[PDB]
Amino acid sequence: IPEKLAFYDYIGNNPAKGGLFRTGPMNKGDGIAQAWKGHAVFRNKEGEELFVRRMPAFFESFPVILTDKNGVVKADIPFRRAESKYSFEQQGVTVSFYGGELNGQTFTDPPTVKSYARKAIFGEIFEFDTETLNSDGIFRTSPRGWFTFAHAVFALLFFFGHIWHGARTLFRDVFSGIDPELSPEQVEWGFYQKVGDVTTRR
Amino acid sequence: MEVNQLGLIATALFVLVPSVFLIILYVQTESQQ
Amino acid sequence: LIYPLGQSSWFFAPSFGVAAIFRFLLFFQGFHNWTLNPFHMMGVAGVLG
Amino acid sequence: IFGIAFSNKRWLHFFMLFVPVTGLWMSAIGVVGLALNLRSYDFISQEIRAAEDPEFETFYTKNLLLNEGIRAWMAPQDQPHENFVFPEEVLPRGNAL
Amino acid sequence: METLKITVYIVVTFFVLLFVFGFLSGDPARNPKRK
Amino acid sequence: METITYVFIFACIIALFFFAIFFREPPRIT
Amino acid sequence: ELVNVVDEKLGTAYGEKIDLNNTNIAAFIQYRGLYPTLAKLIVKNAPYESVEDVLNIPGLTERQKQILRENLEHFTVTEVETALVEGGDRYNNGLYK
Amino acid sequence: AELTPEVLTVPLNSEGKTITLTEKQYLEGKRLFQYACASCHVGGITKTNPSLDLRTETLALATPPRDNIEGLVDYMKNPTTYDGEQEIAEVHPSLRSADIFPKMRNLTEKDLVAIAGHILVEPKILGDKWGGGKVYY
Amino acid sequence: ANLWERFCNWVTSTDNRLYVGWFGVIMIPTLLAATICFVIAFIAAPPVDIDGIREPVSGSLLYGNNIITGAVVPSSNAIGLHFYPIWEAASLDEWLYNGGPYQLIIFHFLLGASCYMGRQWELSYRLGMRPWICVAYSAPLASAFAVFLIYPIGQGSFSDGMPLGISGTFNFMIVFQAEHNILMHPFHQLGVAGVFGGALFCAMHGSLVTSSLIRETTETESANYGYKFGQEEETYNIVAAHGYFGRLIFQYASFNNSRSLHFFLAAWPVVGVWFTALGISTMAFNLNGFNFNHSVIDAKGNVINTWADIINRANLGMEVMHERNAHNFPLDLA
Amino acid sequence: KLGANVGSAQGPTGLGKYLMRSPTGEIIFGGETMRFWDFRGPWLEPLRGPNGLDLNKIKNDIQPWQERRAAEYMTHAPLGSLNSVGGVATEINSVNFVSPRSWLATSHFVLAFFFLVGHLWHAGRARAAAAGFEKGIDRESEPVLSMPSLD
Amino acid sequence: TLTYDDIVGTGLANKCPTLDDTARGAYPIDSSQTYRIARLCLQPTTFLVKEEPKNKRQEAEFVPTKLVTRETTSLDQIQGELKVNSDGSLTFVEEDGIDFQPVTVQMAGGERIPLLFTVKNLVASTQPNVTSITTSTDFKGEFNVPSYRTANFLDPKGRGLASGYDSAIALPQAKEEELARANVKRFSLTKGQISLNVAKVDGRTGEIAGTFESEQLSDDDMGAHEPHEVKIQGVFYASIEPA
Ligand code: CLA
Ligand code: CLA
Ligand code: CLA
Ligand code: CLA
Ligand SMILES: CC(C)=CCC/C(C)=C/CC/C(C)=C/CC/C(C)=C/CC/C(C)=C/CC/C(C)=C/CC/C(C)=C/CC/C(C)=C/CC/C(C)=C/CC1=CC(=O)C(C)=C(C)C1=O
Ligand SMILES: CC(C)=CCC/C(C)=C/CC/C(C)=C/CC/C(C)=C/CC/C(C)=C/CC/C(C)=C/CC/C(C)=C/CC/C(C)=C/CC/C(C)=C/CC1=CC(=O)C(C)=C(C)C1=O
Ligand SMILES: CCCCCCCCCCCCCCCC(=O)OC[C@H](COP(=O)(O)OC[C@@H](O)CO)OC(=O)CCCCCCCCCCCCCCC
Ligand SMILES: CCCCCCCCCCCCO[C@@H]1O[C@H](CO)[C@@H](O[C@H]2O[C@H](CO)[C@@H](O)[C@H](O)[C@H]2O)[C@H](O)[C@H]1O
Ligand SMILES: CCCCCCCS[C@@H]1O[C@H](CO)[C@@H](O)[C@H](O)[C@H]1O
Ligand code: OEX
Ligand SMILES: [Ca+2]
Ligand SMILES: [Ca+2]
Ligand SMILES: [Cl-]
Ligand SMILES: [Cl-]
Repeated sequence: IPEKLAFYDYIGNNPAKGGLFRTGPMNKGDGIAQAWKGHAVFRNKEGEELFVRRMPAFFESFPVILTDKNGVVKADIPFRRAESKYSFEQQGVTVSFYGGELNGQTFTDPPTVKSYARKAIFGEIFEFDTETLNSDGIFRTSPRGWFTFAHAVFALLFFFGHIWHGARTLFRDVFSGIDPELSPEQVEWGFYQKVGDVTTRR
Repeated sequence: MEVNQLGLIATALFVLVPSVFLIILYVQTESQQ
Repeated sequence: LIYPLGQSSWFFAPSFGVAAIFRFLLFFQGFHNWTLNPFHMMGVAGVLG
Repeated sequence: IFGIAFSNKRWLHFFMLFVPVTGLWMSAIGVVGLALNLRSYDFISQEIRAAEDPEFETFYTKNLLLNEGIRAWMAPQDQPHENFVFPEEVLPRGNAL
Repeated sequence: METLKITVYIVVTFFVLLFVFGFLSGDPARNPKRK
Repeated sequence: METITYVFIFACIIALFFFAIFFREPPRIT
Repeated sequence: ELVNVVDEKLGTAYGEKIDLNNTNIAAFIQYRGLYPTLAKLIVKNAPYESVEDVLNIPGLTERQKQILRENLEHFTVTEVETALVEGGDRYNNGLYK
Repeated sequence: AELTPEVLTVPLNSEGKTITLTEKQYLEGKRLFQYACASCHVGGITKTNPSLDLRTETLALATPPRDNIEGLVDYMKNPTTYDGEQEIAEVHPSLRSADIFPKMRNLTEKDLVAIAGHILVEPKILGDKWGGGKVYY
Repeated sequence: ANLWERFCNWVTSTDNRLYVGWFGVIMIPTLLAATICFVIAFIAAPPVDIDGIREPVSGSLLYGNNIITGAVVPSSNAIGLHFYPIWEAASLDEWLYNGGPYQLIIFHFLLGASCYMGRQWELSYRLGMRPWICVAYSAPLASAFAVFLIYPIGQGSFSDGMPLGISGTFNFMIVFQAEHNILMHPFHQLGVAGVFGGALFCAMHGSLVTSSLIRETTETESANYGYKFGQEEETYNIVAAHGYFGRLIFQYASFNNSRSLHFFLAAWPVVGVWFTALGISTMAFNLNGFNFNHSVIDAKGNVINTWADIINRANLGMEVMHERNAHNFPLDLA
Repeated sequence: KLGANVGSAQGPTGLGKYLMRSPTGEIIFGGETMRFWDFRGPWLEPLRGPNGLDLNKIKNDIQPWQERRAAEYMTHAPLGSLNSVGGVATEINSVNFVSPRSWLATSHFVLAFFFLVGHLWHAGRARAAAAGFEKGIDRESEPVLSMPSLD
Repeated sequence: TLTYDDIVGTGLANKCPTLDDTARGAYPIDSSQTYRIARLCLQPTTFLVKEEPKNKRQEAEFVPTKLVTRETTSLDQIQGELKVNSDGSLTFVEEDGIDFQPVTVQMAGGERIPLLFTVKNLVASTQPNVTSITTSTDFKGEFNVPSYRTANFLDPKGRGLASGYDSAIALPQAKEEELARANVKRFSLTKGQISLNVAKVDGRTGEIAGTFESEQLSDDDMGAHEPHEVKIQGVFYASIEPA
């Protein structure tokens, strides 16, 4: 799989993950991408393949839930522990990597497997340089998102401009006020048959 | 607090540029005959 | 119009109803933290003002 | 009473147009941003401190805990096309409740 | 603290007495028309 | 820096209140 | 490294059975005849070196002893974890429905 | 979907015999459950003791078994702890403690059966929601 | 004259740049104190144990807040409704820990704002005006009483008063929705009709009067120079305005009487806001918004959700997360 | 009853889960109800001694009637909806209850408030009418026109 | 005698009982009888905290602190077995009571020091050969100091031990290593030490009173930072009975 194709399958490049005051390049958030870690396959003790539920764009944070190929829940990272049934420790969850830097490696230490599962909600997993830019870890939008924002806002504001100047054009004669001796008959009811036409007087 | 380093200059210009614009216009209105 | 056009679908537009609109408010708090937004804050000042 | 007052009736009535019209227009600009999820969701400095310092709490960090509750508890029924199943054990909850 | 308390009790009493005596001092008469 | 900035803006607003009240353009009936 | 001791416990038999040394008392409701009378006695007389030691609690009726015998296969013992037994947490661990 | 005779067929006793309740019985059971029980058992939970619910499977593991009409009716006359070891009429409403739980004073035998039947039928309608608490609202 | 008489004439003088008055003698010191304490607290107060669980919340700028996150934090739940002046504390340090500034601020503010309202009656009497501007002000005032005093009384604690800050206000709002379903309460709904409608009629009136200004100025001057303070003649043509709006809708939907119009402009927001104040002051005693949770049921008895059920799910998320270390028992009864 | 030592049970915050001290030392119930420690009622007073709730009495002397009363009152707390659905706002339909205390408190706050408004309306009106300007300002004797300018 | 309504709000509920200056007696111990402390009460009058200097040059000293959590500091209604050992010393083994209080005190300059002021699981013993308890009897022993917060407690970002998130969810792609101490919550359990010096005995009633000093660690915030060493001084009261 080309690294470029895998990189598109990562939520940190989704333009709907940003913030209005999270300024700068996307590299300032998750870091400067260095390499694909490879494709993570999760398995329980029985060896069944498990799939991390991916984060939809709407969610700033998202829990870690692993299902089998038919969508049945098989493992998760619990919040309350006392009645946990699906923890990675109870289900003996492991992760093996295929392709990329971690190709051919398998991890069984539960904190490590959990860390990789937390990245898997974002899609394919990458290694990033977070030091060069002092990246903060928080997602930013791309030029697609910024362009789109500025153009939609400006278009809406130019609607007001259209209305304002159209109005000024068509009502130029009353720009400083209405006729001081405007006929009460023109604005009262009953007098003209057609509104604003003195030749239609009763 | 690890605030953004441009926050100070941004806030300062945001206040000063339009404020000075208004002050310029006000003073030259008072100095008219 | 614009809001749902930016999102996945019309589904996430406001539905035309009293309770439905309340739901739209509470979604905006939970997902967008919309109370924190200074463009909303200026709206509140213009309406209460 | 208040220290200032209107003295010009034309200014008064213009201001009455200006205030609520301008406010609604500002709110529309924010929702154009939200179309794109371009939110004022966070204060980064707050997050850095709170992450490193588990005794640092503000009303901002409190409200985020509420938002996290709203998303987890509402999403399965509010977004039925997502087929979310959130086992009881993953739901965010404080003590007792 | 005991001194702060006494000081504030005296301050408050003073302004309250101004309010009460002030309003007893011919208040209906302090208007621009009928008195 | 941030605290000084927020306090400075506030202080300017309080000063503006004082001038807008006591150094207003007097309303003139004539 | 730093380790979450509750999570680690979930990878022992504490994650598979009622651990007579740690598990909160409400877990005894899973099997017939254990709650509240025996559960109270079990938690009160813990810790146990082995599961069979539960049969040495004084004053038990014959029927009580047999109910315990019938349920030994659902019990386990692990080392006492301070985080699970402080705060009266074995009697009320802050979880309701 | 419908509230059919099958939905309304529940166990009468521990020996496997069933009873098919009428629709009038179902409605009476809901009404009477509201009257006398819902203040603590709304939705199949127990507000004053959340560890014990009214799920059918919980009831089956009670002593004596409470997953049948006879077990429930007996519970309403002479309530016990979950292990059967202690009689709790003094702090749980029953016919035996109708002097101190006055809402129980005009409950007839027929009323008990109706309430028992509500308890057994409701989970067949609502599933996990019955006894689930707020998570399933 | 004698000193008392002179003082009284000065207190009540119609010629002071700002009116003092007898309401003013209480208003001035109480608002100054609330203001000064508020400013200092907002800048420099240390963290406050609002929920009484030894988990102090930082409100002030110097302790890591900005303008949007900052607040003066309500007094400790351990205090409840107990009066906690400075002289009840063993030291200023304790007083700060337990949220003493909140109580000093809100009590002096409600007293001072109440006198502000009286001072409005008072000056109107001295100027020979009609007396009811103070009645319009009773609407926002009532609202302030509701969130700073009546809600605490009902719930048994000043820790449930609205915080004196931007993000604290949002926190109060979200918890209130969780606990009361305020959005489904008709008095809050009256409030929204009051403020949305006040805004609407504000823009409508501004626009109609502005539409009909009498031409008195050239194209190179603001039309506002066409009105001179104190002129006797009206500056717009109300008959032209009514001619316009009556055609926009229909004739009898428009006002041609300025007195009737202006009374309506007063009444509509004041009344709606009186209702919303009363929403908060009655939810204070836990009479809450409508609950249609599981109201719609199918032929078998399956629950058919409505948009009310989806609100419920959101409310649940707020409920289970709020004050996450403060509840030990399963119901939040206050 | 399950075996807890309620005196020594530390809750999550470090304060006692069941029992704690008021700010003046008295023994009181814990959790959010710390705010309500001034409460006094006949089902509870037998447990109270000169230092507040008495742990010996709690451990040995709680009668079934006190358990019953407490369970009754816990389950009829004065919370409910305007359509009379008892309980917290997230409660499901089932229990038709709003406390008489809520109906009586709310109604009377509403009435007291509007009566304050009526007091201001009529007091302001009475003052103006006694002085002769309740129907408006006399155009030819407008008092403000005889006052000096403020500035 | 005083009722609840005489005491309520005065401060006296946080004070241990005292004995008169005439209480200089001797309470006999019969080595064949079994005994208990029916009530032990501990009222702190001073909290001191050991300064942590930058250089180990000097011995760090214990400095005064200001109490900010009000009159909520006393331990009371504590009880347990008072054993007579073969050598005639007594050993108190604490079973139950109001045997902890969270307390926060403030150093000069404002740093807040929360601590779980406690005698949990106290095992304390006198000198040998205590044929009578008198004004020369002393107890010395050790006790357990569990974590100030218990395992459910959630930090302001929602992270905890037995509940809560296990990462810094606001920084979704930050490196986790640097945040490991704040993210991975730990439950402290350490030992404290106490001495009880009897100053007063009523031989007739079995009541004793005196002064105490204890030493223990403060809150470590579930492992996020190093605790401070605290010294508590106060008065005590105990009621001894046959049992
Ligand atoms: C349509 C115009 C537009 C767009 C889409 C972009 C897009 C981008 N620029 Mg360019 N840029 C622009 C114009 C634009 N730029 C202009 C005009 C300049 C000269 C100032 C620049 C100079 C510039 C620099 C120097 C940099 C960028 C960078 C970027 C990137 C990050 C943007 C960011 O963080 O925004 C943040 C956006 C906001 C914080 C929102 C601002 C909203 C304002 C404050 C609202 C004010 C409201 C007002 C006061 C209210 C009035 C109310 C009244 C009526 C009542 C992104 C690809 C950065 C980089 O990545 O480059 C490699 C970078 O370093 N840009
Ligand atoms: C609220 C919207 C609105 C309003 C009130 C105005 C008002 C005005 N327009 Mg603008 N205008 C608008 C929107 C609006 N316009 C839009 C969206 C455009 C397209 C870019 C324009 C383009 C425009 C131009 C180019 C001009 C005006 C001018 C004017 C002025 C004279 C009236 C006129 O020409 O009406 C125009 C009529 C309409 C806006 C009504 C269009 C109704 C359409 C045809 C219905 C079509 C149905 C559709 C096919 C159904 C399918 C939907 C699909 C999704 C399935 C007046 C100031 C003139 C000018 O100012 O004069 C000095 C002028 O030259 N208008
Ligand atoms: C003090 C509290 C307060 C106040 C004053 C406001 C005020 C506002 N809010 Mg905010 N809000 C709040 C709190 C508040 N909000 C909180 C705590 C939240 C949770 C996050 C929200 C969540 C929220 C959302 C999610 C939205 C708002 C929006 C708004 C704006 C609505 C403008 C309007 O009138 O739309 C009303 C609608 C219109 C004006 C459209 C035109 C309507 C036509 C003219 C109607 C014609 C009707 C016709 C005649 C038929 C009638 C038939 C009849 C039978 C019904 C306004 C600035 C909205 C916004 O920002 O918009 C850009 C918005 O989407 N708010
Ligand atoms: C202090 C007055 C008061 C109080 C506390 C109660 C309390 C109660 N009533 Mg009684 N009742 C009253 C007066 C009161 N009522 C009056 C005046 C009548 C004659 C109409 C009744 C007739 C009555 C009947 C026939 C029944 C009750 C029932 C009940 C119970 C349920 C109420 C309910 O569901 O309300 C629902 C809530 C409403 C209908 C909304 C009321 C909102 C109003 C309109 C707000 C008004 C605001 C303000 C005054 C307007 C000013 C405008 C401003 C511009 C100045 C409850 C215990 C029921 C029951 O349980 O009896 C045993 C029952 O069946 N009541
Ligand atoms: C220590 C520190 C730092 C403390 C600070 C802490 C803190 C939390 C500070 C708050 C920060 C703050 C202010 C935030 C608000 C920010 C915010 C959202 C701003 C909105 C900005 C904005 C551009 C919004 C767009 C919408 C808009 C234009 C709103 C304007 C609202 C507005 C000003 C309305 C008018 C309000 C008002 C009081 C008017 C009085 C008019 C008046 C004198 C009437 C009297 C009158 C009536 C008559 O009829 C007649 C005839 C006469 C003659 C007459 O006189
Ligand atoms: C293709 C085909 C078929 C084409 C055919 C088209 C055709 C020719 C049709 C003809 C047939 C026909 C008409 C069919 C009708 C179909 C139909 C019923 C459409 C309905 C649309 C509809 C229901 C719209 C909504 C109704 C609506 C606008 C309601 C408004 C109600 C409302 C609240 C009005 C406000 C009234 C009010 C109290 C106002 C006071 C507040 C205010 C304005 C204050 C300010 C103010 C007021 C003044 O008053 C003046 C003076 C001044 C100074 C001033 O400040
Ligand atoms: C008891 C004493 C109480 C005193 C309290 C202090 C009052 C402060 C009043 C505002 C003074 C500043 C006004 C400057 C502006 C000023 O000088 O205006 C004076 C101006 C006078 O109007 P005229 O009709 O005389 O103007 C003629 C026009 O034709 C000029 O073109 O008044 C208005 O426009 C009223 C509408 C704006 C009212 C704005 C109110 C703002 C409230 C404050 C909001 C911000 C708070 C921030 C908190 C941090
Ligand atoms: C007219 C009124 C104007 C008021 C101006 C007041 C300034 C003069 C007094 C300075 C006092 C502030 O002193 C304050 O003390 C504590 C130490 O316990 C510090 O400790 C604090 O550090 C950080 C700073 O971001 C906070 O986020 C945090 O909640 C807190 O622990 C503060 O950072 C320090 O600034
Ligand atoms: C003009 C009002 C002065 C405001 C006084 C601020 C509090 S006094 C302040 O308190 C801090 C925390 O204890 C100390 O760190 C600091 O040394 C001290 O200067
Ligand atoms: O404090 Mn503030 O919020 Ca009124 O409920 Mn209960 O308390 Mn707490 O929880 Mn929910
Ligand atoms: Ca870094
Ligand atoms: Ca001695
Ligand atoms: Cl909260
Ligand atoms: Cl609680």
